[PDB]
Amino acid sequence: IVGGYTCGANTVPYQVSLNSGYHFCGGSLINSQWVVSAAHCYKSGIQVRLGEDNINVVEGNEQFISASKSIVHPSYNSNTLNNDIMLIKLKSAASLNSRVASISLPTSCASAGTQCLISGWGNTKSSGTSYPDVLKCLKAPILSDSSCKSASSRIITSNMFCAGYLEGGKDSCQGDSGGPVVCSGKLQGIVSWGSGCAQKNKPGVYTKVCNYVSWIKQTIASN
Ligand SMILES: COC(=O)[C@H](Cc1cccc(C(=N)N)c1)NC(=O)CNS(=O)(=O)c1ccc(C)cc1
Ligand SMILES: [Ca+2]
Repeated sequence: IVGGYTCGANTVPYQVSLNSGYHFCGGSLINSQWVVSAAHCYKSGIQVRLGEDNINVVEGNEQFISASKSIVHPSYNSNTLNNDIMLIKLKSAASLNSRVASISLPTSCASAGTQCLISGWGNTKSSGTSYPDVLKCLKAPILSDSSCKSASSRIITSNMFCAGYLEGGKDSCQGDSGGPVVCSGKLQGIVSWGSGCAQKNKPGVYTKVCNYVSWIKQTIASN
């Protein structure tokens, strides 16, 4: 997260860290046994870490649970990042409490101009590298498709939306992938991609979760 602020320990209870010996992506707890993340974060031997703030210090509220199954969207295209969403099932159900809680799926798509909360342990510099140990937060509005279908160099399908600032300076970044974008109290997006970080006229692109609710519900009901 570039240009954000320190969230504060466990203030984003649904945020998860995907660990394969080190933190490599974020995710969101949607219920006691399922996590939603980005398909491009797929990897074998994933351990889900809940109740995290400082990912390098055991603080007492963590829950480490291995993944038993990973399901990448059936139409994921790794070249265009279309349908960049994946479901991860935990080997055992997490214990939900004040510091570990699920985030609700949307019933309608968020409107342009709506302010959202993006969080993650990703790079905090637009130029160079510096990874934080504690969770960072960013307030960012959803931009009109017009505002980036002309700003984005790659293809922006109807399964993505842009959020951020055209002036640059504030944006999600490497290591934030798979993380949540929450607007109106529901999970509206997944950190997917962008051109560099916090670059002018290059806002972040996010997976539009509202278009995947049917698939998510059907999958979790049968797995
Ligand atoms: C990979 O290194 C990076 O600095 C960022 C990471 C990132 C991830 C998720 C969201 C954002 C964001 N800005 N909101 C940034 N991505 C890039 O810079 C990728 N752009 S790219 O133009 O470098 C590119 C595009 C396609 C391929 C195969 C490889 C590289
Ligand atoms: Ca910790």
